[PDB]
Amino acid sequence: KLDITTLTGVPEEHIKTRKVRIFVPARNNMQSGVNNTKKWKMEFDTRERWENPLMGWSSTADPLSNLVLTFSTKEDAVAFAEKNGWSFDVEERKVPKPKSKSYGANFSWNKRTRVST
Amino acid sequence: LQHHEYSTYTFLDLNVELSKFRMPQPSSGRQSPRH
Amino acid sequence: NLIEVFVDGQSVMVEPGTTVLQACEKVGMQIPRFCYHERLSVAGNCRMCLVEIEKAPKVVAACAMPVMKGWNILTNSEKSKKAREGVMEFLLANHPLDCPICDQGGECDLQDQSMMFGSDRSRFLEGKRAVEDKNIGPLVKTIMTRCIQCTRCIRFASEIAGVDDLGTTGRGNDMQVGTYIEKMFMSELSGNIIDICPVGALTSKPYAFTARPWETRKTESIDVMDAVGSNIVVSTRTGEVMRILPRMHEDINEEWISDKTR
Amino acid sequence: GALFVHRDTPENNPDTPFDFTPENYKRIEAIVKNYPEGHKAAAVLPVLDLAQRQNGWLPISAMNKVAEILQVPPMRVYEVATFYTMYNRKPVGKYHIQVCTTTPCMLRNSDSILEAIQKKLGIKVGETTPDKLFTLIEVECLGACVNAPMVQINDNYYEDLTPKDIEEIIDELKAGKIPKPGPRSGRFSCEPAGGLTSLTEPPKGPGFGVQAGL
Amino acid sequence: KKTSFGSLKDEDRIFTNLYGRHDWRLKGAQSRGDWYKTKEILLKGPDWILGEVKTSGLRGRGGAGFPTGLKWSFMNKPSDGRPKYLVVNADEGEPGTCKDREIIRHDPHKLVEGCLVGGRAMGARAAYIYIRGEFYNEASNLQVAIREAYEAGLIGKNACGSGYDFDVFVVRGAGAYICGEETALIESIEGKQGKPRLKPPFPADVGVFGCPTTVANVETVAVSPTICRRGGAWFASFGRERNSGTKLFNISGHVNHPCTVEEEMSVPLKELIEKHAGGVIGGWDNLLAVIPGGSSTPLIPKSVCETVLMDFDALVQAQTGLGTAAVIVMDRSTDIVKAIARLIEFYKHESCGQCTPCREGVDWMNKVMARFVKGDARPAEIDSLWEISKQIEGHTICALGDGAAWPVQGLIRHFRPELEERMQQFALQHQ
Ligand SMILES: Cc1cc2nc3c(=O)[nH]c(=O)nc-3n(C[C@H](O)[C@H](O)[C@H](O)COP(=O)(O)O)c2cc1C
Ligand code: SF4
Ligand code: SF4
Ligand code: SF4
Ligand code: FES
Ligand code: FES
Repeated sequence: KLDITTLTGVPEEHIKTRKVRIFVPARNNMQSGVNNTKKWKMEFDTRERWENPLMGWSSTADPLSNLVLTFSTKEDAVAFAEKNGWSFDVEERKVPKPKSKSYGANFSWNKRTRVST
Repeated sequence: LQHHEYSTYTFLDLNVELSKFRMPQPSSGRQSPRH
Repeated sequence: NLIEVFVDGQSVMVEPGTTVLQACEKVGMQIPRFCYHERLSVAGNCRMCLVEIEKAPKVVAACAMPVMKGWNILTNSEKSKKAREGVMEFLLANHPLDCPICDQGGECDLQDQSMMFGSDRSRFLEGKRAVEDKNIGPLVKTIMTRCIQCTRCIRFASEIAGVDDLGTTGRGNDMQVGTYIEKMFMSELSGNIIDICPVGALTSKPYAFTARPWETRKTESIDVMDAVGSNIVVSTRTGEVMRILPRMHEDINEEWISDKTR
Repeated sequence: GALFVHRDTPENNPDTPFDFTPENYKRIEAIVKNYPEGHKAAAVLPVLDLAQRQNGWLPISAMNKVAEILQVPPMRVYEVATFYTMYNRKPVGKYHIQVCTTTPCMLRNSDSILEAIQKKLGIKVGETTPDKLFTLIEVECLGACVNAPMVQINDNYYEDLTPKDIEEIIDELKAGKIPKPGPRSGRFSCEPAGGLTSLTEPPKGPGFGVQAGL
Repeated sequence: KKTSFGSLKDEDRIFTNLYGRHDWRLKGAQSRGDWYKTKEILLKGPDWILGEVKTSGLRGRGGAGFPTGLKWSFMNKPSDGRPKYLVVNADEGEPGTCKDREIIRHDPHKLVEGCLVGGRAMGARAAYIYIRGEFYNEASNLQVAIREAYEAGLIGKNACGSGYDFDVFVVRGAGAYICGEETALIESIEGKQGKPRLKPPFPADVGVFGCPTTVANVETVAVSPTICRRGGAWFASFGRERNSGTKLFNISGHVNHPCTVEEEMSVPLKELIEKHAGGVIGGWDNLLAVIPGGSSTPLIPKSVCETVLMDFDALVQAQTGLGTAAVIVMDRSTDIVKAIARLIEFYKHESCGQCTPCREGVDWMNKVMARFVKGDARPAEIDSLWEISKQIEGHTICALGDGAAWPVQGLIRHFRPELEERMQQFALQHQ
């Protein structure tokens, strides 16, 4: 029942009207590396972005647009969200299921796994 | 000295002759791996 | 019947037939790779997976070597690091200096693995090779000069897509990937070769030159084009959608999305 | 220097007419009988050799026909055609002069034979005579390194060659006469030039030194 | 117990018709002792044949020289329902190697009876003899001999009346040196590109058509019937321990009488060159950097050549290999750099390309060696090339990469001063 909301100084609109997403970032499918999928991340909900009339740069009014936090475990992120009074959605970690790989299978005598090239 | 006179299809024709002596081939059980 | 093997002295129990690379994953070590995709078949051509097993004179490819009981996998031994440096040098000997203009720039496995397991300078004092570009369709922009013959595209097309139109022509350093004829690679999962390609040899034509990886903000979402419900990552920069990338969900879509979704 | 991509041309378009003769079809059937059922893709190499022998070179239509007959994807046939050197993906001369320029043959002054062939034919290596009867190509070890120099023609080995010998053989081929394959010097085989230092005695015969317990 | 080998009588020569003077047909082979009591050998059993091979101490003639008996005994396990095959490697792709050509051309029935004996030993239904495509006439001769054996019933159903069904198929290559590799050979027979597989799945367990298959060099298969008939101890008598047998030797290069001769293993290299090859051109003084066992094996300078013995372990001590037993001889009037660079160019033209070390490093070595023969390089490029070769060796999935690295290492180790002299001379020329 810890509540730091009064002490944080965050204005009430972002405390109440923002949904924070707790998740482990998925691997960038362009790369096979997995080092960026080992820590939980807290990200706020996306808001409106509009073009500046003068230059066309994207302007925002969301202070927490770029705020992202790293947490070792899901429970730590949940506790931080609760202590800060942010509504939170938790996406369970997705792990690659174990696979059975056999280089011999590429030359099966009767199975369809034989590779044409 | 026999090798001096061999045609283009000599090897394949010899294979055709040998086809009769060949024993039955073993089968994977499927027409093709793609099958 | 789990057997006991050691990775850098740490005991890990793996089922028989497990590859050395998979045990290294079990202990958390990600063996560097360029030709191994878990979805695809094992090929053993990248040679970056060469790791040293204790008391074994010859390094072995982690992707293609089933583990044996009692083996100790030295993933950071001097032999392993030297093999990695040599393989990286051979890969980069002919690779073109296209990083600034290559769309893969910033998300290139070749770049990152060179920064992490390769030398910081080049001893290649000769001319590099150049390969004529092949046209495989209106979706995949092709620069074959950057190809490393990892054979991921070929194996993917053969196994997942099921279209046996991509293959390797020639032998030696002149070996080239791609249709020997002017055929177009048409399939639902054709765009996935862009994702599967480690290098920017095969890249997205609509996405070409538009944006760089670090700029993009990634939002995880679900596709609506089909009722499959494939998980996707919507990459947006400055409030504009730049590209759609697959997101892994083993139950629904392993790592692929349809061309329409992409 | 040959490219490994196919650019469609009027001579080498997919509609170029090629089909196996019925005798060649029977030969193909015998070939397929050799390999086990369910692995008829093993016949790609001999059938491609048969097609090249029938046509003299392999057009794309021939590769497609081989793929259709053996029920294999055409890309596999293209890979086989490109990978192996013996297959000719371009039209070649009546007689294909293949000069072994590897180190063993090189030591036996193979370059002299090569230069003699160039001068007599008038074509540099990798070119075809305007008469389209002779194509000169250098190759690697052909297996007759001991009898070097050695140049191969369509299927015959003319080994232990001298520039005069190669010029004479080219003249015979031009006249339409078929030279006898083999060492054009005194020797008949891998035999020592001066005389047999081994196997001088007659063969021992059956039952010689046979282990008693058999 | 004999401390000096090198003299072999015609009686103990296995390849009696090596030079082809006698008839190569079935009548000639039977007159020369081939196909004699083969029925008894087959009826004796697979174990006795394998034990005879093991007692013979035969080492593989392809170049790797693994113990033949154990290599074949790997196949002795009971069948799982899949067929078993024996593949005779007749690629003859190693530069300088011509022994298998003579074997197939002039004594084909030897190879056929060897195939029957080995397939009985391996429990193989059939044998495929993969012959280099350029060897068309030899392939036709082998086919003729196979036809004759089929007519006589020596092969086929109830082969030699032994109740064993065996077939020999001749498959012709399409001009690739790499096909000589056992896994590359298996793939080539399977109809794909002749690109060697990975070793972990061994050929014994998975081979041609995904079935148990053993690959043996033509000489290794051909000597099997004579080893069985004469006895394993007979083969063991010739040569040193662990190097037993009589090995065909191909002497080429700067020799007065290039020839292929059969002699006992461990024969002194000087004795083989002077006795049979007619001696080095210009005398033994003109000797420079004999290639002991074909291109793959590193060169040995003249000084080592004086006292070296031509056997596996001894030449390994000489930092070289017996290899295919092909002896290539260079006189002092030879650019050793040019010869080695031409060999590396051969390796470049014959690489598959699948393995990145081979695909890129072999071309890199070829370009560097070309610059070397030109002399257009700095001295440290020697060390750089050595390190490149070391990277290639032991990493390539195939052994062609090591086969390419070894010549470079030998050339550096034994002739670095020539390389440095040529570089200095080039620099002086261009100023
Ligand atoms: C690149 C390469 C080329 C080879 N070429 C041949 C060859 O032409 N003939 C041959 O018998 N073995 C060749 N081999 C050796 C074979 O791979 C295999 O070791 C041999 O056939 C085994 O014969 P053995 O049982 O007598 O040792 C080659 C090996 C490599 C790596
Ligand atoms: S694909 Fe090649 S050129 Fe493009 S970023 Fe990666 S390393 Fe650089
Ligand atoms: S094009 Fe890309 S995926 Fe295909 S082999 Fe080359 S690097 Fe691999
Ligand atoms: S080492 Fe070279 S020739 Fe051997 S399999 Fe690898 S790429 Fe092919
Ligand atoms: S990708 Fe692992 S050995 Fe090449
Ligand atoms: S070196 Fe000429 S045939 Fe091999």
